[PDB]
Amino acid sequence: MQIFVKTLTGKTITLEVEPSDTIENVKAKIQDKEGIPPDQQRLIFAGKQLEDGRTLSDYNIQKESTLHLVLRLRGG
Amino acid sequence: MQIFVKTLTGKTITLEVEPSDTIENVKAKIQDKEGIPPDQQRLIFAGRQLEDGRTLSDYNIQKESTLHLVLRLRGG
Amino acid sequence: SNKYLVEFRAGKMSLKGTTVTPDKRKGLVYIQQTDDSLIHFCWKDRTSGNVEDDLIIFPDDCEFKRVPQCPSGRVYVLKFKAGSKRLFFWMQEPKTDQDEEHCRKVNEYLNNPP
Repeated sequence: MQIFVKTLTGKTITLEVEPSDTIENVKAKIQDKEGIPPDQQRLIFAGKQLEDGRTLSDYNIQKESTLHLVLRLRGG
Repeated sequence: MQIFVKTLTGKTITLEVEPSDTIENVKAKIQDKEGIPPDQQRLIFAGRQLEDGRTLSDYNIQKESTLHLVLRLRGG
Repeated sequence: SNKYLVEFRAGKMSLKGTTVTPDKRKGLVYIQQTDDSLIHFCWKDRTSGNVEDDLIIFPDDCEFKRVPQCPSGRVYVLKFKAGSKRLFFWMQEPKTDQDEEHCRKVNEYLNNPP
């Protein structure tokens, strides 16, 4: 399923995932495609911070959902 | 004026609007052209969620701007 | 200083079926920062003291705003900018004079915390 990850700089990245994927895996896909280290990623959906060991299904994230990515230690 | 609405599935829809239009109106134009119910639409511009009773001019949305459409009906 | 960052009297609403229904109970909306530094947007039933809603909110997750077309002029929505999620509230402060200041404070403490 396709999901969208919106970053604070107005860039949105599209990812292909399965609800069974863990949050840790999602973070690894984002590192692979945009180069951001997983330790700097904070993922937010429906006002909850997503935890690494849970799966997307745990949070009821359905196709075409948008997660927000905040980076630990933001410049400016 | 033409504006672009980018959805999470990589489809972009073009709309013809006036700055004086309300957000409610914009949502109705999107329903009319793509069939998405207004209650499922979340419109984002310059990191703000757009509110129904405001106009595009309220947000300083100028010609050829791109708004992001997130659906996510229910709320996790 | 105190416990709550922001508090004010307000009722909540709930979705029953497809219908947004005001809950008649006297309530308190408040924002509290817990010792893990997280910010909680809460609604408490004043009669029972039970906290029925407790949402952890991060900066830019949501916006609190007046719902203009309600003739009361006292309905507000906590709108999650990502997703369709909305929580409706209705001010129960006896005077309307501070409604807009309460709303302003909600936004400040959710979107610009210390």
